[PDB]
Amino acid sequence: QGMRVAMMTREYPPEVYGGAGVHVTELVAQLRKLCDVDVHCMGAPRDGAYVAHPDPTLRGANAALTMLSADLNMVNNAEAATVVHSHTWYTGLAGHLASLLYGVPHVLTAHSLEPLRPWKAEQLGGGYQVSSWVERTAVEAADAVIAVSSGMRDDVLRTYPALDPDRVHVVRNGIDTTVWYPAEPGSVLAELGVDLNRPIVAFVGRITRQKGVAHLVAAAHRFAPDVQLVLCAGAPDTPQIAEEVSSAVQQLAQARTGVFWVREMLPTHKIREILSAATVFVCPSVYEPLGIVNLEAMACATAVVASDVGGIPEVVADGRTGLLVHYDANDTEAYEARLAEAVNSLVADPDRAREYGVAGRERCIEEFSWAHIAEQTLEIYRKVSA
Amino acid sequence: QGMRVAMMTREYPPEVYGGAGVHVTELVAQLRKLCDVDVHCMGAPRDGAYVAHPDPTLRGANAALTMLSADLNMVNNAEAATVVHSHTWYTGLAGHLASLLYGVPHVLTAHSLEPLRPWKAEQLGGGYQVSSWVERTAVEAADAVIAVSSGMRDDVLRTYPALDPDRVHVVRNGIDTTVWYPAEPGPDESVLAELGVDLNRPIVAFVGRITRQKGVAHLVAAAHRFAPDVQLVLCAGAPDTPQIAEEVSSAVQQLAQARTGVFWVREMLPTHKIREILSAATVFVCPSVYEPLGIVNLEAMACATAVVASDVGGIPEVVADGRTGLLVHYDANDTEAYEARLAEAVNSLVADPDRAREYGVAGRERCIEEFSWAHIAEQTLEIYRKVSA
Ligand code: NA
Ligand code: NA
Repeated sequence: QGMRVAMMTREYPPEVYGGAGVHVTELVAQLRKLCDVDVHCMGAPRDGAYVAHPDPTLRGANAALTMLSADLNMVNNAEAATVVHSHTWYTGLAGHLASLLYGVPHVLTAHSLEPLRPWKAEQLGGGYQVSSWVERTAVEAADAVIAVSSGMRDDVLRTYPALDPDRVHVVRNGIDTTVWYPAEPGSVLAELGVDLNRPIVAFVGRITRQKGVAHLVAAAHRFAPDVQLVLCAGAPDTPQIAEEVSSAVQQLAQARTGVFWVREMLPTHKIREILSAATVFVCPSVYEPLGIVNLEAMACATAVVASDVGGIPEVVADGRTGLLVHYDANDTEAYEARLAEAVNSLVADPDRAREYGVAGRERCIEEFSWAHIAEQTLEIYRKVSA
Repeated sequence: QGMRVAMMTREYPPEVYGGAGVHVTELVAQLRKLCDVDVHCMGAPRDGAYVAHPDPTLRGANAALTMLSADLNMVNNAEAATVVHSHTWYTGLAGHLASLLYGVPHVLTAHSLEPLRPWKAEQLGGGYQVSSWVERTAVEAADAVIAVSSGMRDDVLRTYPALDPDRVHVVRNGIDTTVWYPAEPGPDESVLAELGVDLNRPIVAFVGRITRQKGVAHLVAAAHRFAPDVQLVLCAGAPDTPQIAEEVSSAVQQLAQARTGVFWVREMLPTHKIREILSAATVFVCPSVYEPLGIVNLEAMACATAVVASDVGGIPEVVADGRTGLLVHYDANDTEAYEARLAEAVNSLVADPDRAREYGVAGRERCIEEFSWAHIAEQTLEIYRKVSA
């Protein structure tokens, strides 16, 4: 006799480290203003969440098995729910079993897809066979799947073609415009030696194949000579790509002045400082179903140059908030030239860069509010509960 | 490396209460003469087995949830296996998850199917939604499914069309020929003495519960047409309804008034006494209207006794018509023909005691040649070899 959401996550404060943990935290804060939400999470005991622990009998067993034991405690804890909403494969089996045991609908947000993970050795172990089976099982049986972009929805339906496309919904990611906002320098830019009197082109992200950092470093050879490139590019996912980016950065620094590389992962206030100071933020991703960093740059009122892959064109409004650059994997020479041409056009026309940045924060406030996302998410809970 | 079978069960000695538990107990004993087997079971701690328990912290949750909790401990315990063999939905997810986690084949024996459970109010609960999902998951992904009869093979293929039929194998239940064997009355407490049965007149034996399914009322009806000196020994108790208690009680009293040799044993009997009665009988009658397996027929055959049985369910895979026994056709729309033909088959074996005796000997031969657990274990090991290739 009243809707009660069991929100199932692995990460929740004070143990949020990834995009999926940030998403659940912000979604729950807004959803609680509309309906009753119980947070089901894993890790350390805390007030205000139902913490699902693994079976202590399984101490030292394979991580996949200890994770399933925590899932069964999570199902046990969720007995009051009228709808269960799971996040990440770590809780997929919890939402699947709670749905079966209690007769309640299962809503699943697809943050990532096990079959699309870039191949690493760990994909040869039993753990990946278990995580792949959980995600297939959870996704194919879910009452609703939420994708944050039409791009991610396409990837979900391609990866799991038994899915009813009518059960897969686009509900965008939000951005908190009280955390991400145009901030004058307090200074990370001083500790780098960046000259605030010269244009700044910024990148923020991990060094992975998918994030296309090598394409931006190649493009930067063609920037006007007083332009500074500030690369916030850390935590490379392979030693090979660390060497490729390191080598490309050294070749760039040989050809031009104003190259800066922040190798360490930065907190929010330092990222906000750099995104705010930038005239252009570049997202050169070759695969970007999500593209959250584009919302962060837009909320900091900075013009964006980005590829047209995945979800990016649903966030970056070409000729209004930024400029899209066509990516074709068979013509990376053209991609690199066209990234540079887009950056160069905004650096040459600072009034246009400023207007695009201003429009970017307006789009965040207008179209990518968590309050609006919470309302659309509640509409999915209504459809599956009817 | 060498083959190491993780045999996954809920029931194992000393906590065996049903057919699936008996099956694993006997199969493991004979498989251990051929290959290394680890017993993975649930319930009370014991020597000689990996006993899987739930998470202590899940004490008091839905029974389906604590069963999945025990399954994860069973998967953890089974890490040395080269093949995992599951029995009942209770261990289906243990075999499925061990196959995924360790990269080993999963053999599943189908003793029953969740979607074919005759409706009870408990099929409205979430527990049944969980048991149904486990079984469909485990069966559709198994490297091999062992069906305990032809009918169970047909039900598996009908209920689970996504499983490749080439992966479904019939391997039947066996019989211990050292506990069921032809046995003389013996000088100490002969049960046939106590009851006042005549060793020198023909004995027709029935052993089962008083249920619609076991058809004792059809045998009582047929018994009116037995030749006059024929003794009916009914080992029939535990009526499952007052209605059939009243009906069968009334029918046996009516039979007792009409003819002499009617002996109605209601108390449950131990093996040594069941053996004595089956051994002494000229004919054992299994008049079941529903009988998936028909194992009681193997007890009579191992005691070297002719069988008269209905042709329902699995009975014709155990009783060889015209060789170890006689099958009687059952049509629910014509129970009067069934009762007359039951009598005609019994009367034919009573009228031809050499034939009754030849069928009994063929019955014991069939037990030793085809239904010994040594043969069942050899056929099972062959499925392990096929899936391990
Ligand atoms: Na800016
Ligand atoms: Na006999």
